[PDB]
Amino acid sequence: AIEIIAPLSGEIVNIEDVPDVVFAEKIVGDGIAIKPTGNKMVAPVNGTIGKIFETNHAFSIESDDGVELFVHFGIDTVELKGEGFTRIAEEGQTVKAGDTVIEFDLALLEEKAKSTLTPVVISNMDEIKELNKLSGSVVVGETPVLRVTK
Amino acid sequence: KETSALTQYMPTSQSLLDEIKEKNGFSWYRNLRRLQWVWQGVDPIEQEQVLARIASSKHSRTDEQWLDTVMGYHSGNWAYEWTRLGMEHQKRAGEMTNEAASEALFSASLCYSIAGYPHLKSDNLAIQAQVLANSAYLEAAKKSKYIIKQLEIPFEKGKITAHLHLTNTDKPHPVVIVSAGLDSLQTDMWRLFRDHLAKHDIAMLTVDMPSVGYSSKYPLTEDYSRLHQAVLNELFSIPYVDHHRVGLIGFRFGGNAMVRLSFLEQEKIKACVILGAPIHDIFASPQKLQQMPKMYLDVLASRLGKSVVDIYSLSGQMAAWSLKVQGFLSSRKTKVPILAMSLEGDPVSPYSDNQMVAFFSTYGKAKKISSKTITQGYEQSLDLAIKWLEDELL
Repeated sequence: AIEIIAPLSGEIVNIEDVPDVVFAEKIVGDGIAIKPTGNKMVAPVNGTIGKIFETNHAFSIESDDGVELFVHFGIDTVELKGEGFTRIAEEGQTVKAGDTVIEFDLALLEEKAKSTLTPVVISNMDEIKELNKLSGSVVVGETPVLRVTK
Repeated sequence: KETSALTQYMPTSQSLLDEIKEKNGFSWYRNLRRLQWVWQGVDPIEQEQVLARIASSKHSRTDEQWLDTVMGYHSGNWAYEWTRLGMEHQKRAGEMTNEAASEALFSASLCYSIAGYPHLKSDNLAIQAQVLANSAYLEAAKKSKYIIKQLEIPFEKGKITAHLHLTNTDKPHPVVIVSAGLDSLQTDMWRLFRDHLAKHDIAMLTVDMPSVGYSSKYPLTEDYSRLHQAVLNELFSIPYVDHHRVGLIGFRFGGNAMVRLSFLEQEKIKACVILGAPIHDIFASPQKLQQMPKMYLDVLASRLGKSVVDIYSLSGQMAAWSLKVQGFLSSRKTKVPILAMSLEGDPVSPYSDNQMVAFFSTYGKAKKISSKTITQGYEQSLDLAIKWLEDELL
């Protein structure tokens, strides 16, 4: 039973409610999405940062347990070209849940992004035993959002 | 030049293009087919990662509204970033078992293909990307448990290239001749074989329509199903297939040609299945055609060998590509049973088109696949379509 800590503050929404088929259809993976209320994305677990997109709006992380996560700020946000995001951590970086990965300008984003809904999913669904989704309000680095059993 | 600026346009037409762009918005030149590419094998996260390398580049683009159009073969460029992902898969194939090595090569092959998409004849970057695609596909077959033969069939003082996928060379196998659309390569359907045809021991023989991929040296003329006919004739001399049990599957325009072939060779074809095929509607609609995204017009101009485009003039010609406007559909019906399908809403293929086709076909049924979970609502249909062909071929 591993707890997945909110990578950013906001209100939880079903992953299938995001305005994008690859996410909504759970193609990238399964989990939930968050309506952002804060200003930063942090590691949702203790482990290793995998990738960090060059537009700084998304990253992947592998927990030391073997669970692979993918956090993606908003939808279609890649077309903002990195505008509004600031990279803090780096690929391969060892981190503790709560560690800052990226910082973002929310005001700017709620204005320019097609949608601010942020998926946080397990990308290697085949390698996990079960996924439980939590709900409600969550605060970055504190409130867990999912519970996975590798 | 750069992909988006290869198709020479007339000043009068270049303006309508400008109008259409600032009208759709769209932050991309090319039509992104995220879902389609995932089904063909691309990792969904690597795909977003590539698009991020492309969108985040600050190198000069042909049109800044299309982060898709960086000029030059260096970081940021479409071909360049997809090729990078292709090499990565290919390089790491160098240290995997054999089943795993092949899958990494096939995936490498697909990236190379996307790298060249939409494959305009004048695109030199897309062309060598195509060479990488072919090569990677060859190497993947070597290390596969399956049999993939690259066949060469003499034709019009030249040769047709087709790929024969066999589960094994034990007993002869029913074969399905497969062809996709004008912006695809025949090698983009490995998954259709590995996860759907192979499972039933059905052989898959892919072919590129004239002017597309390996068949790009052949002009796209009135009879654009001639290549497929030529392949049909060669079947009787291929020991691995049951030339008496031949099926057809066609995607997009590929489907138009398959219906066609299904009228021209009724006696030598057991069943035909088409998906997202543009039968008549879109062809009977010049408003729509001259409205479509520039990528699609660039594609047509390329397949048709145009030297300079007049978007209005082209909209005209297209009326000919209609099967109703050609004759196949009107009075006589084909003995070949044809299953026509497409997604709810497909602008290019309305249920009304799978309608005509179903009509002029003995035992032919038109069944729509609706949007409710596009992904789920496809694998299902696609699996039905196969059981259907498994039946008609047996």
